[PDB]
Amino acid sequence: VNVPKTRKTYCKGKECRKHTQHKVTQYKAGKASLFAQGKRRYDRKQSGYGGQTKQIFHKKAKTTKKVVLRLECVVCKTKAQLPLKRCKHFELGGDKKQKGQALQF
Amino acid sequence: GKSRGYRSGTRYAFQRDFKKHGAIPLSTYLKVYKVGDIVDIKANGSIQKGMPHKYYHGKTGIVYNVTKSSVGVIINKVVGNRYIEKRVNLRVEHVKHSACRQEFLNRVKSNAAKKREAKANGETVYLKRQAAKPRGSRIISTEGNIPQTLAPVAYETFI
Amino acid sequence: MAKSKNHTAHNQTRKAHRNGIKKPKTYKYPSLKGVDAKFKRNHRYALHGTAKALAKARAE
Amino acid sequence: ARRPARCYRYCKNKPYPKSRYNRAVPDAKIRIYDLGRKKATVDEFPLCIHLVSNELEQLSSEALEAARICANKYITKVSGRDSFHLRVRVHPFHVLRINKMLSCAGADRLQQGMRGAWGKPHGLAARVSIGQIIMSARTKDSNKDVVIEGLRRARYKFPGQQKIIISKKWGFTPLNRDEYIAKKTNGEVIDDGAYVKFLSRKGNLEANLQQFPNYQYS
RNA sequence: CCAUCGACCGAUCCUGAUGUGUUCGGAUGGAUUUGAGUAAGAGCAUAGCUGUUGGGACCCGAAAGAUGGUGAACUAUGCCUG
RNA sequence: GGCGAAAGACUAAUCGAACCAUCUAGUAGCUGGUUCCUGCCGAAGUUUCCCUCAGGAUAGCAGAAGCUCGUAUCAGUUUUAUGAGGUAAAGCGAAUGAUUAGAAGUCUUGGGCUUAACUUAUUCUCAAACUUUAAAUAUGUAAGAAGUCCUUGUUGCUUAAUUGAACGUGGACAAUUGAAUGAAGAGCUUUUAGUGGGCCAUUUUUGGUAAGCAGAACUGGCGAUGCGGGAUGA
RNA sequence: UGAUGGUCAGAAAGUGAUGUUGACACAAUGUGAUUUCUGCCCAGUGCUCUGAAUGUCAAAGUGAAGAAAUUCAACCAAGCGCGGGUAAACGGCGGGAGUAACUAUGACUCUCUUAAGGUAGCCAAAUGCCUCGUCAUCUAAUUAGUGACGCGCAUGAAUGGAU
RNA sequence: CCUAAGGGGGACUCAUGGAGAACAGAAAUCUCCAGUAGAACAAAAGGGUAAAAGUCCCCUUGAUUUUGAUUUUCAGUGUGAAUACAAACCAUGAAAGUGUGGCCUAUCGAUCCUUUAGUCCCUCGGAAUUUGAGGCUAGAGGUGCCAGAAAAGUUACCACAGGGAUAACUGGCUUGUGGCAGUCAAGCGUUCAUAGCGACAUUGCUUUUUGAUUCUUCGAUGUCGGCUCUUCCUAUCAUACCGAAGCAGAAUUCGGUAAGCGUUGGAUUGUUCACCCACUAAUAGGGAACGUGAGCUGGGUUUAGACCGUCGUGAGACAGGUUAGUUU
RNA sequence: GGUUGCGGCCAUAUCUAGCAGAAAGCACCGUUCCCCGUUCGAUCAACCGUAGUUAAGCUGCUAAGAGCAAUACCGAGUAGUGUAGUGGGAGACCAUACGCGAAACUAUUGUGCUGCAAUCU
RNA sequence: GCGGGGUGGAGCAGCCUGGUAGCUCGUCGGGCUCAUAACCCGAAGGUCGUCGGUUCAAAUCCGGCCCCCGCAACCA
RNA sequence: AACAUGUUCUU
RNA sequence: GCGGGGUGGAGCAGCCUGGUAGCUCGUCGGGCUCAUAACCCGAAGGUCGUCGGUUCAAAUCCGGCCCCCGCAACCA
Ligand SMILES: CN[C@@H]1[C@@H](O)[C@@H](O[C@@H]2[C@@H](O)[C@H](O[C@H]3O[C@H]([C@@H](C)O)[C@@H](O)[C@H](O)[C@H]3N)[C@@H](N)C[C@H]2N)OC[C@]1(C)O
Ligand SMILES: CN[C@@H]1[C@@H](O)[C@@H](O[C@@H]2[C@@H](O)[C@H](O[C@H]3O[C@H]([C@@H](C)O)[C@@H](O)[C@H](O)[C@H]3N)[C@@H](N)C[C@H]2N)OC[C@]1(C)O
Ligand SMILES: CN[C@@H]1[C@@H](O)[C@@H](O[C@@H]2[C@@H](O)[C@H](O[C@H]3O[C@H]([C@@H](C)O)[C@@H](O)[C@H](O)[C@H]3N)[C@@H](N)C[C@H]2N)OC[C@]1(C)O
Ligand SMILES: CN[C@@H]1[C@@H](O)[C@@H](O[C@@H]2[C@@H](O)[C@H](O[C@H]3O[C@H]([C@@H](C)O)[C@@H](O)[C@H](O)[C@H]3N)[C@@H](N)C[C@H]2N)OC[C@]1(C)O
Ligand SMILES: CN[C@@H]1[C@@H](O)[C@@H](O[C@@H]2[C@@H](O)[C@H](O[C@H]3O[C@H]([C@@H](C)O)[C@@H](O)[C@H](O)[C@H]3N)[C@@H](N)C[C@H]2N)OC[C@]1(C)O
Ligand SMILES: CN[C@@H]1[C@@H](O)[C@@H](O[C@@H]2[C@@H](O)[C@H](O[C@H]3O[C@H]([C@@H](C)O)[C@@H](O)[C@H](O)[C@H]3N)[C@@H](N)C[C@H]2N)OC[C@]1(C)O
Ligand SMILES: [Zn+2]
Repeated sequence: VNVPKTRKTYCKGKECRKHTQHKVTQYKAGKASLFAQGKRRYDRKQSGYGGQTKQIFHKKAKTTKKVVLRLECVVCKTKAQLPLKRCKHFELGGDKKQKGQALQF
Repeated sequence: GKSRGYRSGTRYAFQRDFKKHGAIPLSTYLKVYKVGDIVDIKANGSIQKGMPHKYYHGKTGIVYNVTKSSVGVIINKVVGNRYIEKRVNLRVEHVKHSACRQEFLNRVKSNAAKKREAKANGETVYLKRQAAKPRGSRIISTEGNIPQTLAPVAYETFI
Repeated sequence: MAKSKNHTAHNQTRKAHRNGIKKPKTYKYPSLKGVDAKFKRNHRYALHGTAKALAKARAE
Repeated sequence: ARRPARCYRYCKNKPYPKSRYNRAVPDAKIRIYDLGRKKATVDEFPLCIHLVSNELEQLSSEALEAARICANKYITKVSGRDSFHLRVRVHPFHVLRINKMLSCAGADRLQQGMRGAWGKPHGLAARVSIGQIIMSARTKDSNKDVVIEGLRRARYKFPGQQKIIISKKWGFTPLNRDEYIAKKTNGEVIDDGAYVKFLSRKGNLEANLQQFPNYQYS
C-alpha cells in the first residue's frame, strides 16, 4: 500500500464544509495514562493477595492491523480519521509506479 | 467446508443466452414503469449492479417505487409458516413487464364494450368466462370417407 | 460416540401447514417509508393542499 | 489381487471418467479395438454379425481384452487372419474405485474403517446398455459359422447374458444389403479405405459431380 | 379497533432576529434522523389459577472441599526397665 | 502430621492422607421414583446461537383465555392467461475435454517405398465438476368495486410545456361485480406446556465390495395405535 | 560444615534436635562383599566461583520542570547478562563413498560432521525387533538348555562394566 | 494484494496463424492479411466484457460527509458483505451521463478496558479559576475454538455419576479378505483342448479366517489354551461296493453312493497354529455361546511387588522382554 | 421503387465466390493559410466541391453454396417422465391402466422486416 | 500417516529471502625427478531426480510422479 | 623447515 | 500371501517408454625384455533360466514350470 501525503477531501469544520486540501499522516495510539479510571481501578484490584485478578489475552491470531490515516485540513487545522483495509506494508508518499520500463536485474 | 455465498449455485441461471452476449438492446431502457405495475424478475449477468438475488430470479411482483435507474418491487417469500413481504431494488435491465396483465386489461375493455352494446340493445349478456364443455351431438358423413379397418401389426426387427 | 442426525426437513412442511401458510394482509394505503424521499416529501404537500381545497369548496 | 468382477458389475455410480479431477488412473487392459483385415474394402465383407449386450452392466477392460483375444485367435486359426474384421464397440471410460482395507490380524488397530472412505482408482470398465452392441465382425457370407463360433467363445468371457445377431445391413454401413447394392450400381458410393462416402444432393453441384463421376442423375 | 398522510414534546443535524458582561442569547425557518412520548387520563388495592427468579426448592443419591476435636490397647520407629 | 532395613507400607478389621462432630438437606447438564376418576384438545426429535455435542436459550409444532365481527375474501385443488429453470433424455462428420481405424494430400518437416507427425473429408466410442437442444414432475404471477371510463382539483416533485406523477372532488356503469370446486365463517391478540436422541417404506440419491451400514430429497407412516389380513412380526 | 557453622524444627519467643557433639565428627547423597577395572564429552540442564570493569535493575534517596498533584532525568543492591570450573552431577557417546594380481573381504584412502562420536569388556543375556537368528552340542524327535558368532531394533563401565 | 489494480473521459484491439524486410537465426524489431475472443481483466472457480470491463494516453481522489430504507445468511437478532435513493461537497467529460473503492460471487470481529478524532459541548453535586478526571458522537488496539474463558502433564495406587447414546467376546446383517465349487477353453499332456491338468476371463456357494458395522448386553452373559465328555455336519483320510485312465500286473491317479465305523503315541512351545520323531487301515476337515471354569487347571493374557532396554526433564509410557502373584 | 440521416427488432440481416448498378444520394477523391493531431495531413483536424472515378466502399442479383431461420402422416408416440396395482420377472429390468412428451435424424421451404425525417430521371 | 535426501566422477554447500552454481578430493595437460609419490603452473567437468505450473526471471517458489534412508502405528 | 618409495631372476 | 532376481566364463548395463545387447574382471593372440611380471594393442564371448500369450516386431509387456534370498502368517 502506497498512499500519497496530501488528499483533497471534504472538511467537516464549520469554516469549510467543503473539499479542501489535507495533510496525510498515519495514526499512532498514545501512551496509556496511569490516571485513567480503568487503570486506577485495575491497580487497586491487583493490590494485596489473590494473584492476577483479570484475564490476560494469549491467543493472538491477526498478523496485521488496520491503518488509520490522519487527515488535517490545511485551512482550519481540523482533523479527520479514515481507516484502511488490513495491509502488511504501508508507506506514505512512496514513489509512484512507472509503467513500461525494463527491469534492471 | 460448505460454501453459501451470495451468488452460489448461479452458474447457469445467470448466464446469457447462446449468441445473446454483449450490448443490451435499447428497448430495455425505454420502457416506463409505474407504481402498481407487475414485472417479471430476470437477472442479466452482464449488469452486475442492481442485481437480484438468485431467489428472485424468475419471480413476479408489484412495482412500489421508481428511482433514477431502477424500480422497487414487492415479492412474497415463504418463510416458515407464513409469507414475508420482501422489497427488492432492481435496475431496469433485470426487469420486464408481465404480459398476462395486458391481456386482462384488454378483457376489461371488451367486457365494458359488450355490456354497453347489450344495454343499448336492451338485453343482458354474460361476461364470465367458461371452461371447455363436453361436445354436443353430431352427424358424420361417409362420402369419400368409408371407415378404413386397421389391425395391430406383427413384430419385426430391423437390426 | 456422539454421532447423530445432521439435518432433515422431514415433517417441516407438515408443521408449516398446521397454521400456515398465511398471506400478509393487504391494505388500501401502503406505508411510504422506503419510497423515494423527494416523491414522499412533495406528496405530503399535495395531500395537504387537497384537503384545504375541499374544505374550501364545501363551505360554498 | 483383483477383486472378483461381481464387486463392480452394476452401474451403481455416476460415470467417473479420467479427467482433471482424477488424474492418477491406470491404463485399460485393452489397447486394440480393430483386428483382422482392418484395411478391407466395404464391398469385400458384406456380412455383419453383432455381439449384443442383454445387460445394463459394467464390463471390465480385462473382460474386453480376454474376449477380444479369444474371438480373434479362434477366427484366425480357423479361417485365417485376412478373412474378417473385428471391432470392439465399447471403450472402458469409467474408473472403478477401491477402499483397500488391510487383511492382516489386528488391522483394526492400524486403519480407520469407514472414516474417509472415498476410494482410490482401481480399474476401468465400460458401461453397456441393454441392446448395446459390444463387438462387431464383418466377413464374407461363406464365413458365417466361423465368426459365429468365434463370438460364441467370447461370450463366456463376459458377465451376464449376450446375444449373437446377424445384421441385415452391408458390412459396417447403415444401409441394408439391397440398398447398398442400389447405391453402388447407381454410382452414389466411393471407397474411402475401409469405408465409403455417399452422394450428397446438397452443396456445390460441380464438386458433387466431380467426386462421383459415375453418378447417374435421375 | 385497523391502514395511511400530517400536527405537538424531548434527543440529534442545520439556520441564526431584536439584542449583548462580544460571548452569551436563540426569535424564525428547515432535516430519507431519534424516544420505552402527546393527540378528552386508567390507575391503585385485595384475592385466585398458571408461568418466572432466589431460596434445602418435587423426593432420595456422589467422588470431593472446609472448621474444630479424639486416638500409638493394633501396628511402625527410638528410648527406659525386666 | 507421624513412622517406614521402602511395600505407598503402617498409623485400633479404616490409609495414594485415620477416626469423630459440624459447615451440610454441600452441588449434580447424571440414574431412580413421583400417589384419584372421567371428558375435550393434542405434539416433537426440526431452525439459529452457545467450551454447544447426554444440556440450555430461540423459532416451530400444542393447550387455554378470549376479543372484533358475520360471508368479508380465503384454499397443501383445478381451469384460462403469462413467467422462470438446465435435471432426465439427447449430442459429439456442434464449442471444451476424452477416444479406435484406415484414406487422400503435404514433404516446404523431422526419420527409415515407408515411420511419425501435420492438413482435408471420413470412421468406432464417452463426460458429476462438457454442451447447441431439451422434457415430465415440481415452481412465480394474474383472473376487477381498493375496478373501468368521463370532467378537472392539489403539489414545494416532474416536463420545453398547459407534460407527467401520486392522491382526489363531481358524473356514469348493479346482482354474470367480470373462470371452477369447496368453505363447522372470517379476522385479531395474549399467555404458557412438552419437545429440541428418532426410526421405517415407495421413488430420487451420495460414500462403501456390501450391510438389518453411514448420509441427503418429497410424500406417507411407526413412534403416540388398537382393529381385520400377512401363522408369527413397530 | 571450624560454631557469628552445616543440616533440620517452630505462629512466635530469653524457643528447639544433632549436642554429654567438634572433621577418626555431624549432616546430605549415590553405588552395593572380595577380585579386576571404572574410557571420552563441561556444547545442553544444573551446581559452583569471580566482580577492582560492567549493560539492565525495586522501594527510598537525588536533580530539573510545574501553582501543585505529577512528569522527566540521572544515579542505582542483590538478581540477570558477561567469564571460569565441575560427569563416582543429570546425562550423552556419528554418516556417505572408494580400495589388495581368482572371487570375496577390506588393513588403506577421500569426504561430511559432533561437546564427544560407545573405549575396556560383554551378549539373541532378566537387555535382539527381524527371530523358532546361524553354527555346534544335548534327543528318536528340542520355539526348551548350554557353548560359540556379533554393523548390538535398543549391550557397556559406582545411571557402575566384567568376574 | 492495489494511489491504482480506485473514479471519469478518449483512442485503440487481443491469443494465434500466414506471407514479407541487413546483421537476424525457432525466439529481437519493422509490414500487410486472416483472426467471435481461441487473449487480457491481482489472487480459487464459476459468471461477465470487443468502437469494452482488455491495452495505451489525459485529468483526478466519490476509497469523501450526514443519517435513514433494502438484499443475503436470518430468530427475519448480531457480524460480514452488498443494493437503490435523499441531502451535501467534489472528479471527469463538449455533453447526455458516470463515480459512496477494486466487473460480480470470499478477503473478517461484541461487552469491559485503553487510545484517537469531533462538538470544545456536558459534569466533578457549598461557590469559583486553572490543572486533572469523567461523559456524548465516530474510529483504532482482539478475541482464527472466528456470537468473542485467562490455562501443562501423569495415574499400572485410584475414586464417583452415568453410558450398551460408545470400544474390548459371543450372537445378528455383510462377505471385501479367507475357504470351497462351477462355466469357457489359450495351452500342457510323445500325436490329442477336456485320461489327468488348465492361462486370460467370468458365475456362484460357505461362514471353520480376518475385517466392516455398532443392533443386543456396561445396577457384570466369567475374558486363552489344554484336560474331560457327548453329539452333530460332509466339502470322505481309512474302511464297503462301484464307474474312469496316458488302468498289462503291482502301485497310483480322477470320480460316484456313502458320515455305518474309526481317525493314535511322542520331543520343543502357555499356546490355537507351527515343526519334527514314530506307529498305523488312516493318522480328513469342521460345528455345538470361537461346545465345555458353581467340571478342573491357571502355564498365558490382564490389578497392586520387582528387574531390564528404548522413550520421557519428570511423574511415568511401551500388540517390547522378564520374575512373583486368594479361581467363591 | 432508389438513396441518405437517426433508428427498432438484432444473421431470413452473417460468410465465401462471381456479376451488375440509370437519377440522386453516399463515397473514394483534391489541398494544407487557418483551429487541431501526428514518427508520417495515413488516421484525427481544417479548406475547396474546385481537377477526376464508379475501381473500391455501398446496393442488388447469381450459387443442387457454408451458416442461419421456418415447417412436417420425418424420425416418434420413440427416449424420458407423473400417477396405479398383493402386475410380470432371481435380478438387472419389462408390460399394462389413466396422463405428458423430447433431441438427433430425414425431407422441404425461405435468405431481413420495418418506424421517423429528407431527397430523387 | 508422516519426515528428511535427489546439485560435476565422490562426499558436501547454494534453496531459506528468485537474477551468479561455491568447497575438498578426484580427472586431464605441462613441469620437477633416473622414475614414482609429494609438490608447482594450467584446463575441463553438475542444464540441479522427473513431468508440469507460475513468474519478465526457477537449483530455488507451487503441485503430480520416481528412487533412497528413517519416525509413529496406542487402551483392551 | 620438508625429503616416502624402487617387480622377479641371472649371465 | 507376498517382495526382488535369473542377460557372456563371473560383476554389472541395455528394460522405465517394443524395432538399435555394451562395458568390467577373466581367457585366445601380438607389442616390450636378456627372459619374466606388470603395461598396452587387438579378438572371440550372453538371441536374455524355461515353457506359453499379445504383437508387423518381446531381453523389454501379460501368464505358467524351476532355481536364488528373504519380508509377513491366531490368542485372550
Ligand atoms: C423532522 N421531519 C419530520 C419527520 O421526522 C417526521 O416526523 C416524525 C414523526 O413521524 C414521528 O411520529 C411517528 O412516531 C410516533 C411515535 C413516536 O409514537 C407516532 O405516534 C406517529 O404516528 C408517527 N408518525 C415523531 N415521533 C417525530 C417526528 N419528527 O415527519 C415528517 C417530517 C415533517 O419531515
Ligand atoms: C379522534 N382524534 C384522534 C386522536 O384520538 C388520536 O388518535 C390516536 C391515534 O393517533 C393512535 O395511533 C397512532 O399511534 C399508533 C401507535 C401504535 O404508534 C401508530 O401505529 C399509528 O400509525 C398512529 N396513527 C391510536 N393508537 C390511538 C388513537 N386514540 O390522534 C389522532 C386523532 C385523529 O387526533
Ligand atoms: C416409469 N418411471 C417409474 C416410476 O413411475 C416409478 O414406478 C413405480 C414402481 O417403482 C412401483 O413399484 C415399486 O413399489 C412396489 C410396491 C411396494 O408398491 C414394489 O413391489 C416394487 O418392487 C417397487 N419397484 C409400482 N408399484 C408403480 C410404479 N409407478 O418408479 C420407477 C420408475 C422406473 O422410475
Ligand atoms: C449557541 N447556541 C447553541 C446551539 O448552536 C446548539 O448547540 C449545538 C450543541 O447542542 C451540540 O452539542 C450537543 O450534542 C453533542 C454531541 C451529542 O454531538 C454533545 O457533546 C453536547 O454536549 C450537546 N450539547 C453541538 N454538537 C452543535 C451545537 N450547534 O444548541 C445549544 C446552544 C447553546 O443553544
Ligand atoms: C499326539 N501327537 C500329535 C501328532 O501326532 C501330530 O498330530 C497331527 C496333527 O497336528 C495334524 O493336524 C494339524 O494339521 C492339519 C493339516 C495337516 O490339515 C490342520 O488342519 C490341523 O489344524 C492341525 N492340528 C493332523 N492332520 C495329523 C496329526 N497326526 O502333531 C500334533 C501332536 C499333538 O503332536
Ligand atoms: C580396452 N579398450 C577397448 C577396445 O579395445 C575395444 O574393445 C573391443 C570390444 O568393444 C569388443 O566388443 C564387441 O565385440 C563385437 C564388436 C566387434 O562388434 C560385438 O559383437 C560384441 O558384442 C562387443 N562386446 C571386443 N570383442 C574386443 C574388444 N577389444 O572397444 C572397447 C574398449 C573398452 O575401448
Ligand atoms: Zn477545513
